[PDB]
Amino acid sequence: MQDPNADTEWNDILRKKGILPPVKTYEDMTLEELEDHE
Amino acid sequence: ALHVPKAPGFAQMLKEGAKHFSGLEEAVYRNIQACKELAQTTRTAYGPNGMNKMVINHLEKLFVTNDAATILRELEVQHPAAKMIVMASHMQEQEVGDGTNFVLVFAGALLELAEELLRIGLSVSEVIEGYEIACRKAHEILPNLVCCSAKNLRDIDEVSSLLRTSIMSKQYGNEVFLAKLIAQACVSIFPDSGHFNVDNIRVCKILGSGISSSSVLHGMVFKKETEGDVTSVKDAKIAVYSCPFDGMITETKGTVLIKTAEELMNFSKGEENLMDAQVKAIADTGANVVVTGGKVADMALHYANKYNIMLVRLNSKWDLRRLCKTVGATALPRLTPPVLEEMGHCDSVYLSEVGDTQVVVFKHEKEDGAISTIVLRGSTDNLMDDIERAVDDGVNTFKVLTRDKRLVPGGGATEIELAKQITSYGETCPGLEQYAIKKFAEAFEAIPRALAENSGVKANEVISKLYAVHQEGNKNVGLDIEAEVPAVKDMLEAGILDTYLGKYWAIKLATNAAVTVLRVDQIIMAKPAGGPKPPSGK
Amino acid sequence: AALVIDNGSGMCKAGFAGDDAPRAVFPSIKDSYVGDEAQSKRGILTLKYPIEHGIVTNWDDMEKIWHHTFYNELRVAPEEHPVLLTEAPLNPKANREKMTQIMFETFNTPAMYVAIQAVLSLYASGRTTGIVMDSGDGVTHTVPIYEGYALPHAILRLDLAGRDLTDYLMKITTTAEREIVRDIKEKLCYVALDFEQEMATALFQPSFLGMESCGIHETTFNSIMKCDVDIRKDLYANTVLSGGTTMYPGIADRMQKEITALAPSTMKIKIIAPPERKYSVWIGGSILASLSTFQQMWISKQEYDESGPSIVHRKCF
Amino acid sequence: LVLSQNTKRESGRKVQSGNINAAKTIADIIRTCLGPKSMMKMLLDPMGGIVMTNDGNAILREIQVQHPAAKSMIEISRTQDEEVGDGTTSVIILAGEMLSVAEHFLEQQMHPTVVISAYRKALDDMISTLKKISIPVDISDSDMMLNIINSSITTKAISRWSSLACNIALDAVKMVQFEENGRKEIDIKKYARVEKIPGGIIEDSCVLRGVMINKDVTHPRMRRYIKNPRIVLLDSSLEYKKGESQTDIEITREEDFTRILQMEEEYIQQLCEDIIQLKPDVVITEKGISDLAQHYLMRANITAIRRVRKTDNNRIARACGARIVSRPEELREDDVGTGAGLLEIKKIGDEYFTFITDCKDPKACTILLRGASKEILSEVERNLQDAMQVCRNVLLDPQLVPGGGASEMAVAHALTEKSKAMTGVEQWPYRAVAQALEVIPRTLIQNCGASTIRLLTSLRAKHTQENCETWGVNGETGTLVDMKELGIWEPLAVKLQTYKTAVETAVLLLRIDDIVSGHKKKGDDQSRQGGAPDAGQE
Amino acid sequence: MAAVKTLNPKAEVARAQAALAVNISAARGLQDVLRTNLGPKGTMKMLVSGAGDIKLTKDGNVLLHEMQIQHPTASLIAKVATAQDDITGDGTTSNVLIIGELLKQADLYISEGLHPRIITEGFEAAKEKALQFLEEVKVSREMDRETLIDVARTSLRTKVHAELADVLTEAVVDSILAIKKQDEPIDLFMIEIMEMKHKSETDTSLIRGLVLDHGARHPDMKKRVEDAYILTCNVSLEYEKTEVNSGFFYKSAEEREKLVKAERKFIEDRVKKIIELKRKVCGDSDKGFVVINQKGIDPFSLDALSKEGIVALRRAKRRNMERLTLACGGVALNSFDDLSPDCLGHAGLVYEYTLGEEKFTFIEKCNNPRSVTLLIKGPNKHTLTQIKDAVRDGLRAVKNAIDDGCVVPGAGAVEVAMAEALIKHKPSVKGRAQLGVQAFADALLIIPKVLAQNSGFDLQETLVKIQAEHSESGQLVGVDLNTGEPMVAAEVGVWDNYCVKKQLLHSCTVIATNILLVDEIMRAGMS
Ligand SMILES: Nc1ncnc2c1ncn2[C@@H]1O[C@H](COP(=O)(O)OP(=O)(O)O)[C@@H](O)[C@H]1O
Ligand SMILES: Nc1ncnc2c1ncn2[C@@H]1O[C@H](COP(=O)(O)OP(=O)(O)O)[C@@H](O)[C@H]1O
Ligand SMILES: Nc1ncnc2c1ncn2[C@@H]1O[C@H](COP(=O)(O)OP(=O)(O)O)[C@@H](O)[C@H]1O
Ligand SMILES: [Mg+2]
Ligand SMILES: [Mg+2]
Ligand SMILES: [Mg+2]
Repeated sequence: MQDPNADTEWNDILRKKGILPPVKTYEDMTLEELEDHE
Repeated sequence: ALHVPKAPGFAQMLKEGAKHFSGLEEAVYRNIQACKELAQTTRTAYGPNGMNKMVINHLEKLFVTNDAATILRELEVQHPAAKMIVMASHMQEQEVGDGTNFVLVFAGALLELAEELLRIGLSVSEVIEGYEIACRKAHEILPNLVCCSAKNLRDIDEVSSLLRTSIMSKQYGNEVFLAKLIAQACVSIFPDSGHFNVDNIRVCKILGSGISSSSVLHGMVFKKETEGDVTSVKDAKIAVYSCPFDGMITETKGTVLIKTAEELMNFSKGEENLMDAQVKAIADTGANVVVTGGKVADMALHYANKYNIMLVRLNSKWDLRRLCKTVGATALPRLTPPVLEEMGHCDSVYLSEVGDTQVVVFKHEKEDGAISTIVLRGSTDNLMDDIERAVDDGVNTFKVLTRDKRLVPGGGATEIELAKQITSYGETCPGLEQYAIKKFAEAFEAIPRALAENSGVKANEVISKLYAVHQEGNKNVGLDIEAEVPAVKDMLEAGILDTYLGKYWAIKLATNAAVTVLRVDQIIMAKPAGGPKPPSGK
Repeated sequence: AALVIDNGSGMCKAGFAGDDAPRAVFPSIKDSYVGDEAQSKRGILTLKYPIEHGIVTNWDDMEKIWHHTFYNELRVAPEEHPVLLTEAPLNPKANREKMTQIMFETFNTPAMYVAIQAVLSLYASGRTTGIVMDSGDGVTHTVPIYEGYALPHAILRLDLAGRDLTDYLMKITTTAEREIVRDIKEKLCYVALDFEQEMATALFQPSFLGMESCGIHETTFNSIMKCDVDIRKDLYANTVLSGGTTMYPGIADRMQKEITALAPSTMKIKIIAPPERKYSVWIGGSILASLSTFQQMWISKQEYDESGPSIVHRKCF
Repeated sequence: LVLSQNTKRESGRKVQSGNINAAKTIADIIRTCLGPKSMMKMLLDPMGGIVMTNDGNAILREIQVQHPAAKSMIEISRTQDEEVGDGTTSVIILAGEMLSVAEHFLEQQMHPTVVISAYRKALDDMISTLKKISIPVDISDSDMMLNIINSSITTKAISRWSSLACNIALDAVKMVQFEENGRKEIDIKKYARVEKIPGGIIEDSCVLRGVMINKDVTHPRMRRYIKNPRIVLLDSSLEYKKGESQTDIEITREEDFTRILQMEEEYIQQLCEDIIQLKPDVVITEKGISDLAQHYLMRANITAIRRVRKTDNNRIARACGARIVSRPEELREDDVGTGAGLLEIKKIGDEYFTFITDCKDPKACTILLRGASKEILSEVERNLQDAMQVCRNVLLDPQLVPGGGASEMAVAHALTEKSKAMTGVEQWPYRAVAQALEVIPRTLIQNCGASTIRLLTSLRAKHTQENCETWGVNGETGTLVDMKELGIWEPLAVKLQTYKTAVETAVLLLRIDDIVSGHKKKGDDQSRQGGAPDAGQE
Repeated sequence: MAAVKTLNPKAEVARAQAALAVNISAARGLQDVLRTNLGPKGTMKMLVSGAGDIKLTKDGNVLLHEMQIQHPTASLIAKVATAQDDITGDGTTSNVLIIGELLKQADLYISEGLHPRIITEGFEAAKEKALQFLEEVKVSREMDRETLIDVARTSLRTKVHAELADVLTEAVVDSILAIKKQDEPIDLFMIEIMEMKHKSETDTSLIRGLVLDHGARHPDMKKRVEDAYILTCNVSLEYEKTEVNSGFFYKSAEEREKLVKAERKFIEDRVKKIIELKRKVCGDSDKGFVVINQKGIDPFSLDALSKEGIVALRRAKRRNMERLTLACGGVALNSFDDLSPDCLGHAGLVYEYTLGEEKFTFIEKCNNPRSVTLLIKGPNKHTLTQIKDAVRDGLRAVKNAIDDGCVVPGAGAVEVAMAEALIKHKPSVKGRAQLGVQAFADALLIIPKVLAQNSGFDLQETLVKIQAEHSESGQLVGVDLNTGEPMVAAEVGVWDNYCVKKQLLHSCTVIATNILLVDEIMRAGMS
C-alpha cells in the first residue's frame, strides 16, 4: 500500500472500506503397562 | 486458568490500540529513559571535538552535521517525553540560535539525577521544588560569572574574536576564516540604530572551490540570468516593479472588439507603440536596470534591449523585497516611470559565472548597505549546508550580543562554577530539598564531562582538575581542547567565551523541560493515526 | 457521525461517514399515501443543478438542494452532525465563504470542513501522496498532493475535458449527432501510444485539437517539477487518474510513456487508474470524516462565530 | 555472505546497558516480595496450574525470558535456592543494585575490568566483615533454633502458624540427622518427605515419628492395625516371572503341563516361606505381589503392601530400621525392621493411607500437611522447605548474623571505612558496592510504606557509631530497632552465599560487551557430550 | 507496559488494584451463579456437556466443575470447594458464598484506601473468635436414629425433592447405622451404591445385602437360590497358559487328544475342589451354592459347576470381595489349597434380575451384614446421577454427625449468632483490624441472607428480625423458609455438621486472606 501496514487507524478504515486486504488412559496402556499401576 | 483478563473499568473500556501508563514505574522512569536515550543520541556532537552525524530522513535526504537542533528535526522522535525535550531545544534555537545541545544534555542529566533521587526516596514534587529553587539560584549566580563584554560591535577584529567561539563548535578546523567573514557581513549590516536583523544576512551556496573561496558581498546575488542583451552596468539606476514587464490588462475580462478593418489593422501597431512609450519613459528617467517580479513580454524585452536596459526577473516576492532594501528602491505595482525617490542605485550590477553557476550580482562598493550576502564556495552541498548552519550560529550570536553584550567563560568554566556554587547553596539548605539542589548542581558537570569525553580524554580527571582550580579561586578556567592529556586553562585569556543570554535561556528552558517531564504521572496514548498530518502545519 | 456531502460537480452523493456508498444521490435519484412526501420532492426534481463546470452559479438553489438533502433524503438534523463538503481545485475564496456562511448560519452545523475533490479521490484509492489528474465534463485539473494536502502552489489548470475531447471528433453539428459522436466518446476510445501505428491500420498534443498551451502529460510533469525534489519520486510514481473523461479513452500508458520521457531517467512512474468505483470522492470524504484528524481539522461553529470569512479562509493571507 | 543470515551481533555500550537493564528488570519483578510485609503473586503455569507465592525462586522459575542477562539472573536464583534454600530475592535485588552502580561507572570511561577488580576486593572485605560481626549459637538450644527458623518464616505466608511450622521443621531436621561411618549428613531432599492432603485444617498438620504412603492392603483380610510390626522390605516381585534367557519348554507327556503350573505355585510357596521364616508382621514391596503369595502371607497372618515407590521404601527403611532385600532366601533378622511402634491403615477422606508412625529413632519422617487446597499446601510446602533448609544451614555452620538489613548496613559501613585508605581509582567502585548493599534495608522500608530517605539516613548514621552493627529495620512498623531486641537473625551461611552470588554475577555480566545470536546448534548426532580419546594419560 | 512485559513481550499482568479487581470480580461472579443453589428453595440447574449429556444438579462442587469457566480465581475457589467435598461431602456452595462475600466486604474497605493486610489481620482475629463461638454452641448429642434422620433430612432436602428426600433419609441412615461398628471409624466403601434405570425414583431402596451388576453366564445355572452358601474367591477358574512359553508337541492325533484333555487338569482340579466342598456342605438339593470369583471362569468350568448345581458369577469387583465377606460372612480366597466349610458365608436368598440387556444378582437375607447396598432406581440417567450425588451428601452428613458426635443448628442460625458475637468482640481488637472483623461478620451473614433471597423474602427485613430475636432471647435462630420468620433450628430439626462449619471457617478465611494479599497476577511462561 501507499503507507506501511501497521497498528494505525488509517489502515483500519481502509480495511473497513474494502482496500488493503487483511499416561493418558488405561485404553492405550498395554498388558505390561496395565500391571505397572493396577 | 490460562489467561489474565483485563481488570474491570478503564482497562476494559480502553480502546483497542490505545496505551495507558501510570505511576513512577510505567510512566516516570520510562519517560526519563527516553530522554536519556535522546541525550545519548546527541551527546557525541557537543563541542568543537563533536563529531558529525549523517541523518537520512523519510524523504531520503541527507544531513551531515553536529548541530543538535538540525539532527533532532531530521530525526523522527516518537516518544512524547523526548518530543517535549526536543520542543524545548527548538525553543532555544528560536530564541537564541545556539545552545540546543546544551539544552538536551542538561535536560537529560537533570532527568537521570531525578530518577536517582526518586529511587532513594524523594517525591516528584520535592524533586521539582529543588530543581526550581536551584534554577533560581543558577539565574541569581550567572550574572556574577560574566567576565567580558563586547564593548564594540562596529569593529571587525573584536567581533571576529567574539563570534569565533560560536562558529568553533561547528567547523572547528576553519574558525578564523569563517569568523572573519561573518564579522564582515554582520558589521556591514547593523546600522547606527541598535536593531540588527538576521534575515538581512543572505547566504548563497555555489559549488566547487573549497570553503576558503567563500566571500562577503555588500549587496545581493541571484542565481539567475539576464532576460535581455545587456549584462553589465556600472552606475545602476535600478527600477523595481512588482508587476510584470508587459502591458497592463483588465482584472475583469478583456476582449478586443473589432468592427472595422481599420481597427484590426491598427490594433497591433498601437500595442507595440504603447509598449515603446512605456519603456522609453522608464529609460528616460535614467534607469539602466529594471527588475520585475513578474513575467517579461517579448515586445517589452525588445524595447528594453533597444534602449539598453538590463532586465532581471525575480520569481520570488521575498527576493524582490530584499533587493528593494538592498538598492534603496520601491516596488511599483504599475509600469509607470519611477520618481527620483522610488529609484534604487548600485555601484555595479552585472552577470557573472561563479563556478558552474550563472549569477546576477547587485554589488555596492561602500562597506555598508541594508543587506549583505555570504557567497559560500565548497566541494559538496552537504558541506556547504553545514557551513551555512555555522554562519547562522555566528549571526545569531551577533544578534544576542546586540541584545545583551555580556559574556561568560566557556569550555565548561561557567558550568563548573555553577555546579560548585549551587552545591555550596544546597549544603546550606536543610530539608529534603538539598538532595535535589545538589543533583541540579552536579548536572552542570555533564557539560565539561561531554567536552572531555569528546576531546578524547578522561572526563573524571578533567572534572577533578576543574573543581580543584575553581576552588583556588579561578572562575574563568575551563578545559583545554589542545591537549592529548587532561588539561585546563584560562577560558578568558584564551578567548573562549559564551553569551550570558545563551546560558540564561538554555538553563531556563532545560530546567522547565525536565520539570515538565517530571510532572507527568499518567500517559494515555491514542492509537496512531493515518491522518494526512496536522492541517495547520501543512 | 459526520455527513459527507460530495458535490463533485455531479450530484449531491450525500450520506454518513462509515457508509461505503452515499445515501442521498439527489439529482436523478410513496404516492397515494397521505402527507407532503412527494410534492416537496416534486418541487426539487425539476430544479436546475447549481454547479456548472465545477463552480457554483446559483447559491439559493444549492442551499435549497442541501436543505432537501438533509430533511428529506436523509431525514436527519445538521445541528448535531459535522459536515464534510467538497470543492473543486482552485475554487474562489468567495464560494468558500458563501458555503461556510450557509452551513454555519442556516444549517447551524457544529463543525464543517471543505476538502478538494482530487484529494478525496486519492484518499479513496488508499494513498495520501501523489498527483491526481481529474478530467470531468467541464474542466481538467492536475493536483499534486503531499502528506494528504493539495499543494496550493503547483496546481496547473488546463482545459481539455469531455467537451473539448468530443469536439474534434464532431469535427470528423446538431445536438443529437454530436451526441452520437459523444456516444462513441462514452464507449471504447482506446488511447493511442502512437497515433502513427494507430492510424496505420485504418489532449497530449494541443495542435491536434487546435489549442496552443500544453498537453496533459506536460501539465503533470510541470506540476511535479514545481514541488519538492525529494517528494518528486512520490509524485512521479503515484500519479492517480480520475474523471469519466479520462476513463473513456482509458489513457494510462501513453501518458506514462511520455511522462517517463519528460522526467529524468531515475524515478519510475506507475499510474493507478483502474478503480472506477463511481463514488471515489464520496469514499475519500467518508474516510476523512471517519478519521480523528478530521476532528482536528474541524472549522468549528465557535471558530466561525469568532472569525467569519477569515476562519473559512484559514488566515495566512 | 560470511556468517549465516540468522546471525545477529550487537557490541559495545549498547550491550552493557542492555544487560544491566535486563538485570534491573528481573530485580524489579520481585523487589516487592522481600520482607515480612511482602505480598503474594498468582502466576499461571502453562499447564493450567496456579502458583501463589512470595518466594523469589518460585516466581523467577515460573517466568521465562529471552534476554540472556535475565536468564543469568534466574540462574542466580536457582543457584541460591539449591545451595542455601533462602535469599532468592535478596540475591536478585543485590545483583541488580550492583549492576546499576556499575552502569554508573561504565557510562564514564572506566573499563569493566577495573570495576570487576573493585568488586572482588569488596567481596573479600564483605566476607571478612560478615565473619567479624557474626555470633555463634548453641545448636542444642531448641528455643534458639526455633527463633532462628521464625526469623526465616516470618516473611512467608505461613507466618500465621509460626510455632507449628517452626516445630515441624525443627523436629524434621533433627530426626533426619544421620551419621554413618564418620560422615555427618542431613539429606532433607530424600528423607523428610512432605505429603499434603488437601482438606482438614492446617493446625492439625504434623510431622510423624515415621512415614506415610498412599497405599492400602493387597487383600481385605489383612490387618490394618499392628502395634509392634516386624517389617520386611523387598525390591523383588513376589510373583513368578520369566527368566532372562530363551527358556522355551517342550511338552510331550500329559503330566507336564499340570506339573509345570504346580511348579509355579510351589515356587511362590517357597518365596513366601523364605519370608515367613523371619516371622514379620508387614511385608512391603516395590514390585508386585501375586495373589497366591498374598494367600500364603495371609495364612502366616502377614499384612502385605505392594507397588511402593523406591524412594518411599528407602524412607521406610530409614524409619523402621530395616534393610531392603531382593532375594527372600537372603533374608536375615538384621534386615528385618524393628523400631516401628505402630502400623495403621486409615481412610483419610476417601483414600487409604498407610502410617508407620510410632517409630523409635526414625532417621526419616513424613510431614503431613492439611489445608484448604492444593495451591495453599504447595505454598506451605515451599515455606517449610525454606525453614528446614535454614535449620540445616544453621546446624552445619552455627554462626548467626543480624537481619532487618543490619548486616547490610554494618558491612556497608565497614567497606566505606576501609575505602578511605585506598587512594587509587578503584575506590569509587568500591564505595559504590558498599553503598549498594543498602538496597536490602531500603527495599524493606519500601514494603512497609514508610519514608526511605529519613529512615535510611537515620540508620546509616546509627551504623557509624561503635557498637551499632546490630541496628536495622522493623519491617512491620517502619522503624529502627536493635536486632537483639527484635529477634531477626539470619544464618551466616545464607548471607555469605547471598553476597557471593550477587558479586560474582555482577562480575559475570560486566565482562560482557558483545552478543552473537541466531547461530544454530551444530549438534544433532544424539547430543554429543564427551566421547573422544586424549593424549595418553598414562 | 510493565517490568514483565519488557522481558517476555507476550506476558499478561494484573498489578495491585487491577489484580484485586480481577480476583474480586471473579469471586462475585461465582457467588452470583451459586447463590441460587443454597437451601431447599433453591433451583436445579441443567448442565449439558459438549457431547449432549444432561446433569440436573444443585450441588456447588458439581456446578463448579460443570460450569464453563476459565478464570484463575475460579480455579482457586473450585479447588477449595473440591477439598471441602473430598473431606466433608457438603459445604461447597456455602464455601463459595462465604469466600465471595468475604472478598466483597473487604473490597468495601479497601476501596476506602485501607490496606488489605489490615483486613487479613482482622480476618484472623475473627476466625479465632468464630471458632471459639462454634465450639461453644455445638450440641454434643448421642447419635440416635432420630437425630441422624434429621441430619440426613437437612442434607437430602437441599439436594433433592421432598418425597425423594424423605425416602433417601431412611435409606441413608439405615445404611450407615447398619455398616457401623461400635467406636470404629465408618468405612463408606462398605456401602455399595448400585443404580438401576427402570422404575420410579421413589423406589430407591436399601438392600441389606449386596447387589452385583452381573450374573451367571451359563444358562443352565439357577436364577434363584434360597439358602445359599457363598464362596468368595479370587482364583482363576479359566485356562491359564504357562509363564515360560511351553507349547505342546505330539506325533499323533491321539496324543493331541490326550494333551487336550491334560492341558485343563490344573483347572479341573480347582473346580473339583469347589464341587467337593459343595457336596460335603450340602449333600442334597435343599440348600444352594454360589461362587463369586474376582477372576474368570471359562465355559468348561461353568459347565462343570452347573452340572452340580452351583451358581457361579465371575469377574466381580475387587471391593465386592470385602463387601461379600463382611455381608455374607465367609473368607475371600486366592487359592483352594486348604478350603473348609468355615470359608463360606450364608445368604438367606440369592437371585437374578434382568433389566434390558444387563443382569443383576441380589444377595439378601444375610444375618447381620456389616455391608449393604443402596439401589438407586430411577427413570433417567440424570435422575440416577442426581440421586447418587444426594446420597453421597447424605452419607457424608450422617458419617460426620456420628464421628463428630456434636451437631450444630442450621438455617443460618450459627452464622447469625457468630456475627453478633464477632460484633460484640470487635472493641477488644486493636487498630483498624476491627474493620476486618466487621467484614468477617457481614460475610458470615451471607448464608441467612441467601436463604431468605431464595425463599422469596426481603434479605434486610428478615435479617433484622432474626438478629433482633437472637439478641432479645439468645435462642439460636435461623430462617423459616415458609414464613420468613425466625425459628429455633435445634427445635425444628435443622442440623448441620460441626465439622462442616469448622472446615468452612478455616478454608474460607485462609483462601480469602491469600487472595486479598495477591498484588500481581502474571502469565509469563509462554514461548
Ligand atoms: N575552543 C573551545 N574549547 C573548549 N570548549 C569550547 C571551545 N569552543 C566551544 N566550546 C564549548 O562547546 C560548547 C558548545 O558547543 P556546541 O556543540 O555548539 O553546543 P551548543 O549547540 O549548545 O552551542 C560550549 O560549552 C562551549 O563553551
Ligand atoms: N520482621 C522483620 N523485620 C525486618 N526485616 C526482616 C524481618 N523478617 C525478615 N527480615 C529480613 O528481610 C529479608 C526478608 O527475606 P525474604 O523476604 O524471606 O526473602 P529471602 O529471605 O528469600 O531473601 C531478609 O533479609 C530478612 O533478614
Ligand atoms: N429446611 C431448612 N430450613 C432452613 N434452612 C435450611 C433447611 N435445610 C437446610 N438449611 C440450610 O441451608 C444451608 C445450605 O444447604 P446446602 O445447600 O445443602 O449446603 P451447601 O450450601 O453446602 O450445599 C445449610 O446451611 C442448611 O443449614
Ligand atoms: Mg554553539
Ligand atoms: Mg527467607
Ligand atoms: Mg448440603
